[PDB]
Amino acid sequence: EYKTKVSRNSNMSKLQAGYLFPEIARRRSAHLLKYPDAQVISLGIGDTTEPIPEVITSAMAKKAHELSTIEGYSGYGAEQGAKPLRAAIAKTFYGGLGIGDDDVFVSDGAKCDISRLQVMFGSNVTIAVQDPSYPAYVDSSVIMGQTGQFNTDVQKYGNIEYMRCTPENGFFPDLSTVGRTDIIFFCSPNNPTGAAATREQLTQLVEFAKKNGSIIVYDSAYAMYMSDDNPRSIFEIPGAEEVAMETASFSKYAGFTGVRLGWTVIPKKLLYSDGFPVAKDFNRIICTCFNGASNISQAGALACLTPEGLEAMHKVIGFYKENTNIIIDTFTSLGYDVYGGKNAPYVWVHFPNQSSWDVFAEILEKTHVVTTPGSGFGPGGEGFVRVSAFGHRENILEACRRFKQLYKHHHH
Amino acid sequence: EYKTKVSRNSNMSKLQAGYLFPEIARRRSAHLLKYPDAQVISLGIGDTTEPIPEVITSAMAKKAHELSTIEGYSGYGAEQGAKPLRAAIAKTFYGGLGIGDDDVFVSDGAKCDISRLQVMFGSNVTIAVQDPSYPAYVDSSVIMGQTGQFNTDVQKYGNIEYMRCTPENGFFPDLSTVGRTDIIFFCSPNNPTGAAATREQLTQLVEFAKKNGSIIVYDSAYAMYMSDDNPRSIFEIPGAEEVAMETASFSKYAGFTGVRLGWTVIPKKLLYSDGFPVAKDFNRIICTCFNGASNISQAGALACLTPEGLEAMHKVIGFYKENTNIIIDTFTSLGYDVYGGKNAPYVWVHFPNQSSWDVFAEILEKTHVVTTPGSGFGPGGEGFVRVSAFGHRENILEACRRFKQLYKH
Repeated sequence: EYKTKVSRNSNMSKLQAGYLFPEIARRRSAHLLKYPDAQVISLGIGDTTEPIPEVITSAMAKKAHELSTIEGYSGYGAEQGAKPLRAAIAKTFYGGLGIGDDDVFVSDGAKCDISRLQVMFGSNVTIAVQDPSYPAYVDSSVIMGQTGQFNTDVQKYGNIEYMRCTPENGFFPDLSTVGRTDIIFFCSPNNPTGAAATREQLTQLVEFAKKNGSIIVYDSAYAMYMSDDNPRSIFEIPGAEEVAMETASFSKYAGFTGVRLGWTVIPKKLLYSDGFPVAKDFNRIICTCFNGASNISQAGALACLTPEGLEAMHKVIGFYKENTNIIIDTFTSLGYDVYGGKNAPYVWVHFPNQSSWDVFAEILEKTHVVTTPGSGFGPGGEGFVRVSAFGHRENILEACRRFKQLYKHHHH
Repeated sequence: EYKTKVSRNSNMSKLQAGYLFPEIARRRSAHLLKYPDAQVISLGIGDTTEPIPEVITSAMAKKAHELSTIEGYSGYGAEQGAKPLRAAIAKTFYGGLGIGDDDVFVSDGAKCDISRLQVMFGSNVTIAVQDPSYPAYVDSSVIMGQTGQFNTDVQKYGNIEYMRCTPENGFFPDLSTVGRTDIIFFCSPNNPTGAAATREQLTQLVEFAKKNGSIIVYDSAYAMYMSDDNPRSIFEIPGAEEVAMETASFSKYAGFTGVRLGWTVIPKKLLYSDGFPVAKDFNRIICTCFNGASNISQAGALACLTPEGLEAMHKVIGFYKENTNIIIDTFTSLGYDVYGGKNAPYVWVHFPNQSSWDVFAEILEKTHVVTTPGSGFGPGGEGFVRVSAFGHRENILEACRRFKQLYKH
């Protein structure tokens, strides 16, 4: 067969076999061949299941129709995002935090902006991540050339600082043990652990980054599930404006898909070592990778940031939080150590003395419930399984009675 | 003031000041400060002006409504695009060309598709581009670290193969003069010249890529404007399946902004030097950045690929082609060499012995019309201006009468 003489990107080659998302899809389909009649319940991926509130879809449909009229029509979009959306985001979520409308960069998605940020930072930065955390940070880092090879003895890529977050340290790293890196990806409430950093912890984090001359990329995607009295934004910490940016996903904030839209806030005081403002480079990257967020999505996002939209968001969030309580009580009554769930829509269940892939396989085999193995979120996730609260109420209740059948004889 | 210790990405430092889009933006804003009441007509950046046809927006609104119902509610897209959309694209645009549904990767957009491909290829490939061409190819290469610094004597980044396309060669390069690269970005119809490569020309391009062991990235964004009888897809050339992929933006194909949707076709027989299939790395990539193109955009796109949707598209395209002819006739009647306009919704006008930024500036100052300076499309663009045909008919007519009045005597 013919082959080009183009070398495969050696950073693609670095990636380990059996990435979380394609692996779960494999096992789930293998499972359905095995049990063609199984009623499978998915509590894997943070994948939301309830209809978009009508207030938002009406706004989107209205914008849709308007795009077929003259005066109601508009061509492309402002590349940083429509000014009214950037304004509404700055005021609704960052009012009093010293954030201007022009510090907010709107994108078509949040996972999209991890990527754009990684292209911007480039191949020669080093990164720290929570261990465990969402696998996209690590993966984007490998792909950009920021890492060494995977080491299968420690299950880590070389040159990434994995900051261990455990029950014994209250799921916040011991910073006195963390090596300096250029970038610190920090997600609060964290996926998968559900842990939300306290004000005192985020103060330590900002002080650490200041001393090390690092940039924190703070992912507040799940901040709307906060129940404990903890900061929702890194910019609530004085000094964060010299060392941090913040990224969030509308879909995760609103508790529903359909508004395909994220943002990144980069403050004026965040500077590279030569004094150049980081925001100017991000803006420059948006002028090559982008044209604008979709105007129908923008119309929905704008509808969200109103009394009626905030009320619909709160209600949806409240529904998933009651789903989480059902799951917590199920595992707690079964005798397990259950973490998270308070400030996020998933629970992080400790299964000590089994590999998380084995637990995942056993739960799927025996109950037809899909969960997510902890080791999918890095080596610090080994020992745990994440269970998502995203599903119809009936499905959550049915999954929990199946857990109860499965695990009844495990504990006393 | 405090600064972090993080070194700026030297690939960002490489980029020249005054990138096309930011620059026009600065100049347009400054013009409105100077003249708040100016009736500005924009014939700059390819951005469409007419209402999206009702057949498409109705489908989008219907999908929006359904997402509020239990029975209609879906959310996360298939990461490579929903199968029904992939199948409709493959059949509608690639039927008979040996392209399967699984060869089509649907994304939210085409400008970022260039970006995603370039992350996939990585920092160690070399590229060739048409000169002039749409500046995102070069820009994406610089950003990914594929290049040297910008050289001001030649107005080029180091290590990019700029393939000279001129009136004198019909805007197709002399491939015997083109150095070998890993990647060849090739746009037909070309933005900004409007030139559509012939079957014989694309045959030469495939043979060249085959002997060089290169990958062609063929950008067919404007192929629905083709009037001459030229291939619309690189895959019409036998053997392209071994050396080429194709990329396109739904907005450019359909002739209307609103369906924020693109695709890339990567055939099974396109392999890296170690035998690994390029499509597999693309797939792995879109499963780290992306999640899917919106359910609503996919519904609009699905609606375009029907008899009624194709009819609406054809109508909108025909409108813009008439806009183009008005512009061509205007500049021709004024005695300028005018290129393009036949196979694409813009015209490429030669302004000899003058800088394209100065011509742009003069036209904007005197007529309040925004054009695009040719030098924004690389050094081969110097001495030309592109004028877009996207606008209401009355705006095109008004712009042309300003041009005629300015340039008559």
